[PDB]
Amino acid sequence: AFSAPAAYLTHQQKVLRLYKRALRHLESWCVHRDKYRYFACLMRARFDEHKNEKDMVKATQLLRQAEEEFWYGQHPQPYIFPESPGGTSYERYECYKVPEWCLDDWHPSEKAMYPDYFAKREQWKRLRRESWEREVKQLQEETPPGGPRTEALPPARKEGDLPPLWWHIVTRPRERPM
Amino acid sequence: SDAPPLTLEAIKDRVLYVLKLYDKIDPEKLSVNSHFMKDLGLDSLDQVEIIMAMEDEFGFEIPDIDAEKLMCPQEIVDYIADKKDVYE
Amino acid sequence: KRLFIIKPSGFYDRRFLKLMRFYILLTGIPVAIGITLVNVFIGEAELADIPEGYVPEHWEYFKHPISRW
Amino acid sequence: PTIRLQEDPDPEDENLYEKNPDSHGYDKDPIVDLWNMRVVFFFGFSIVLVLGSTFVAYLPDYRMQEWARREAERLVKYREANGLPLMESNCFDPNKIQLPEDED
Amino acid sequence: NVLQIVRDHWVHILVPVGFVFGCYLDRRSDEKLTAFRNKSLLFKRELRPNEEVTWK
Amino acid sequence: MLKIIIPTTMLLPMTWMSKHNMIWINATVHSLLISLISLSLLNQLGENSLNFSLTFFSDSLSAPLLVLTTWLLPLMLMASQSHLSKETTTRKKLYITMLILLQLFLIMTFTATELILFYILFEATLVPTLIIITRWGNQTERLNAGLYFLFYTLAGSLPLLVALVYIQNTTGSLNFLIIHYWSHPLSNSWSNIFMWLACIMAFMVKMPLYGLHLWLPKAHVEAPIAGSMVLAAVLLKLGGYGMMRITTILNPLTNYMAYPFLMLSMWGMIMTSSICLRQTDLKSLIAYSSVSHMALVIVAIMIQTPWSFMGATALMIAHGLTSSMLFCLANTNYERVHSRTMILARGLQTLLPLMATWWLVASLTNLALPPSINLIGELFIITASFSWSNITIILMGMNMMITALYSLYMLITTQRGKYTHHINNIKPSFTRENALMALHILPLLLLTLNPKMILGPL
Ligand SMILES: CCCCCCCCCCCCCCCCCC(=O)OC[C@H](COP(=O)([O-])OCC(O)COP(=O)([O-])OC[C@@H](COC(=O)CCCCCCCCCCCCCCCCC)OC(=O)CCCCCCCCCCCCCCCCC)OC(=O)CCCCCCCCCCCCCCCCC
Ligand SMILES: CCCCCCCCCCCCCCCCC[C@@H](O)O[C@H](CO[C@H](O)CCCCCCCCCCCCCCC)COP(=O)(O)OCC[N+](C)(C)C
Ligand SMILES: CCCCCCCCCCCCCCCCC[C@@H](O)O[C@H](CO[C@H](O)CCCCCCCCCCCCCCC)COP(=O)(O)OCC[N+](C)(C)C
Ligand SMILES: CCCCCCCCCCCC(=O)SCCNC(=O)CCNC(=O)[C@H](O)C(C)(C)COP(=O)(O)O
Repeated sequence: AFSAPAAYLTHQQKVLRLYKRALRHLESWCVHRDKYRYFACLMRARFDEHKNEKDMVKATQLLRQAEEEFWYGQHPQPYIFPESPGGTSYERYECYKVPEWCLDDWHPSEKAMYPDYFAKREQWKRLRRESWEREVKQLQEETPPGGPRTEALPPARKEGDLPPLWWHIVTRPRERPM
Repeated sequence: SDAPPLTLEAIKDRVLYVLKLYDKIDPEKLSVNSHFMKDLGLDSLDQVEIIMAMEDEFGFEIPDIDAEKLMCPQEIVDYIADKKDVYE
Repeated sequence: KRLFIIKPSGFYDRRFLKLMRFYILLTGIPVAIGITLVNVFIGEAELADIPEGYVPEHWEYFKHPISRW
Repeated sequence: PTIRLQEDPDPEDENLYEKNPDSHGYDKDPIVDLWNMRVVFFFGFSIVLVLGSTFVAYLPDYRMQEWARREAERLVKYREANGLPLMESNCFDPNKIQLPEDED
Repeated sequence: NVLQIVRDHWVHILVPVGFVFGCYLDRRSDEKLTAFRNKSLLFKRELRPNEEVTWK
Repeated sequence: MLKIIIPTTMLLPMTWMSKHNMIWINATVHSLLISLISLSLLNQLGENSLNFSLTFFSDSLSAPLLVLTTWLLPLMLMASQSHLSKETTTRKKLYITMLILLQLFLIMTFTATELILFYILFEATLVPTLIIITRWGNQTERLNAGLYFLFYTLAGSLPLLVALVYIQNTTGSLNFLIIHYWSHPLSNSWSNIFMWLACIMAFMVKMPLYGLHLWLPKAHVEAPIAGSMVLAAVLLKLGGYGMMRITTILNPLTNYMAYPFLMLSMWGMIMTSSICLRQTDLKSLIAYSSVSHMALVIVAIMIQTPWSFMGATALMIAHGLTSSMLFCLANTNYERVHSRTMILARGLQTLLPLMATWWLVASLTNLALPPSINLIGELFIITASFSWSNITIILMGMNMMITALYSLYMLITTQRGKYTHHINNIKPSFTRENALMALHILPLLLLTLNPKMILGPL
């Protein structure tokens, strides 16, 4: 969610992702801890049995067969962490998330409460206004002529710079806003 | 009320606690900056198992693209703190 | 610790609701009081036979005082 | 000129809350705005809504529902007293009707 | 000082005056349809010792 | 009933003599007063109509329509003054003049005693609507919309005119009372069939009937907000009122001339409800909703029973209020984001809670939640159709399932989910908009409290 994706996944990445998926589904099948540990050690042995195959074609064939076996033997109802995309609390608190710009529309009577908070907010807004043009200039310099090729962004490099395009990442609402 | 307000020290303590219960890592030789591959001499499968153990410890999932990059306990602690809005 | 909770401005909706309640009540409390006072102290008419030779007014063919008025 | 015509640029939209934080959304003039709000609320809710509902609720019975109920009560009482059928299938007296002479 | 007030708010009598004029014209229209006043078989009635017409 | 007509004609110079910054206040105040005066027409009899003069009369069918018209004028004024702020004083006065002239024409149309006077006023309503659409609409399509609005109407109404004058040469009168008392049956000949079609098609295209409805999405989408309000709430009901008036001379031909129109109405009600499920423009969805409800009204008028007539009257009133409210609700979002695409602005319940409550109530009345008068009209029509044929409950039933779906779909798309991140110009709701929503919705429930006022002469 945080890292910029690459153009493709490598063979090692696919093997590791299959290993994690297989272990998770095996834990879903093996509810008890000791049984899961036993069969997970067996699965790890089965995985590292073919770790030293120098023929890449045979390696991809083995990966293909393993993925077919996984799809046949997957748990139809695997365990999902409650806040994971399939969980029971996945987007539960999205209705409580309010963007910060709404605070600009508060009536002055509402802003009369919380004076110090709004003074700090004004300081942050001043910082963003002072940093924007330098961020844009740094992005203009660091970008190759044929446009960017990845979604990775550079850090700040100068004396008192800020990493470009930082406002909406830094001022995230919260994970439990209200 | 609900769960206490998790702090950075608690996160680091639990991460180190999980790591010292791993039989492939020497407890004394382990520090918060030790690299899994260079310092500790583990391979990628061990790193996947470590990430899964962290997920079980803290009750949430770390996506594969983010989990591949974590290489020392400090990165794990920082990722967990950033995810859970921990600042103290 | 106590944290600031970001919400949209609730001032204007509350103001509108208060204004609507005020005006509705401003005209509807006197109406309710008047209806109650009329009902208590000027009841409904009682049905009766038309006396011989009498031609009632049209509003005399209804029983509630407000309807008659 | 690489242009097609001389035109004004499309202007940004004005926020009524900027010059009047409590603006009611009726007019840019605060006093005219406030009085527009007041007249709308007084003549829409106070006068038409509540008083009109009260006027309609107490409208006199020109539909003659109660009159019809009382007439039906008298008719039922009389017919049940004398043993006549409550209602007749004919609403017009046949002695006032002249059927055609021949049906063949 | 009522000069400015009148010249600013004299447009507020047009609609009430129109309402009154419409009522008057409706009464005038009713005045032209009295050909069967107190003459229908259902409502024909003997006049009271004082009243002149049954309705206006 | 000049006590209602003359005050509107007085609204005209009152608007044209007002100070530049008092036009809206004066127009709104005196429009509300005229509505209060027109409230007295609801005192109706059980036997005949209120015959004011040789020219005007009031029935139990036209009085709620007049009340709705006079009540809709101030709401239109309130909804229009936001997007007309930059306009010049003369053009604002001209816009208000168009609205006033439309109200006057509608008021005289609903109370005319003769059919040719009714025809003249019912065509005269065309000019202000067309001017409003083509002069104050926002996009370039408005011009095309205007053309679609005009000719679709006139191609229906020009035959009717001919039929009308023909009838006056045969019976000697077009007075509605004389026409009703001296009614004679229509024989089964080709001439009578074409007379029936000439008498029916204009009202059919006004409803509109499915297949003749293409003008409506264009005209109701391209119009300004007041134009859409008056098009959906009142101008569609001209067809139903005219059909219920004209059917008194078409028996017993209707007994079999209604079949193609009944089939079109039922199947096209299903079709337009289905169309509402895949719509990217929020205004077009509301327009197709209007088409489905009017198909129900057409079925009710065509089967010609007392229960169907009561249901048709109730449904017309309820739909007018509900569709006007829905158009205003969509216009608030459009004025905020300047786009009619439904999925552009989402999660608006988080930003505007009271407006979300208004949305919920409007969508609840659209799906005819009991005991709303929407549901009363729909249920009366469904019961009458069941008496007409037991199989209709299938199609009607399907409609009831689809309506709710798309209705809730609309709500779920606009109010729920997460807000769009890049839209940062969503200001809090103004008092004017909340008051507009309340003045739409409160009369609906108040009418539920006393439903016999909108059930018609039957
Ligand atoms: C909040 C705003 C926010 C926005 C919201 C939107 C608002 C929109 C509003 C729009 C405008 C609306 C206007 C509509 C106009 C309609 C008015 C109307 O027609 O009135 C009708 C009706 C009056 O009818 P009526 O024709 O005038 O009466 C005919 C008779 O002549 C009369 O009979 P009577 O001779 O016996 O006299 C009775 C008299 C006196 O009766 C009594 O005194 C007896 C009562 C019992 C007392 C007995 C014991 C108590 C005393 C004992 C102790 C003291 C004595 C001993 C002392 C020592 C102590 C030991 O009382 C009355 O006169 C009736 C009350 C008057 C109410 C009028 C309503 C006007 C409202 C208009 C304003 C609208 C806005 C609302 C604002 C209003 C202010 C809040 O008023 C009622 O509502 C009555 C309802 C109460 C009946 C009981 C309820 C039965 C429940 C059954 C259902 C069960 C299901 C559960 C649901 C329950 C939920 C309720
Ligand atoms: C914001 C907070 C909301 C919740 C809080 C609310 C607090 C409580 C208030 C809610 C009250 C609950 C309503 C319960 C009903 C009680 C009133 C009821 O009994 O009165 C009805 C009366 O209601 C009225 O008749 C209906 C109102 C008329 C509607 C006209 C609306 C005004 C015109 C506005 C413009 C028109 C646009 C629509 C065009 C068609 C009954 O009529 P009826 O059974 O006979 O009475 C018999 C005795 N009489 C005849 C002597 C009087
Ligand atoms: C897109 C939607 C537009 C709006 C929809 C409008 C619907 C209009 C449809 C008209 C309904 C019926 C019209 C006439 C009634 C019967 C028609 C005919 O088919 O029935 C038979 C008629 O018999 C034959 O069919 C002769 C008619 C055949 C010629 C008509 C051309 C129809 C072909 C389809 C053309 C499409 C027309 C619509 C264009 C848009 C009945 O036999 P018969 O008892 O003897 O005739 C009754 C009349 N009598 C008693 C005087 C003799
Ligand atoms: C729920 C039940 C369904 C599950 C069934 C699953 C069945 C599959 C079991 C067998 C699958 C295999 O072994 S597939 C065998 C695949 N073998 C190879 O690719 C050889 C080349 N080696 C490498 O790529 C790396 O060493 C790598 C291995 C990635 C380690 O990564 P690191 O060292 O850099 O961390």
